[PDB]
Amino acid sequence: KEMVEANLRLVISIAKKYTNRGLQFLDLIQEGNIGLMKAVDKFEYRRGYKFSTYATWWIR
DNA sequence: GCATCCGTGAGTCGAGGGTAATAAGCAGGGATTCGCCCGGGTGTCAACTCTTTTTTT
Repeated sequence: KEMVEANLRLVISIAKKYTNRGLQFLDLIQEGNIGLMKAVDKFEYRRGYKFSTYATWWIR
């Protein structure tokens, strides 16, 4: 929960690009939060040492 | 006891006729759906036997 709350503002930058496509802003933010919470479960010390590099794919 | 801020209203019949924009990718496994075909129940016909109303004797 702490890790998903620390990177909560990262999804707002990705959700801003997708707009006026049939979904409101809050719904897109909630979907991005779902994706981020689903991506935080699997994160090891792989080639990508930044959590954002692995979370952006799941959020998108 | 007053001053400031948030809802309702606006006639009625007629014409005029349709609209419009963003845009990842691929691997696994199931549920769905379209072609062919055997088939058994529904139709469409050759073709064998009682009854009888006269029409003939």
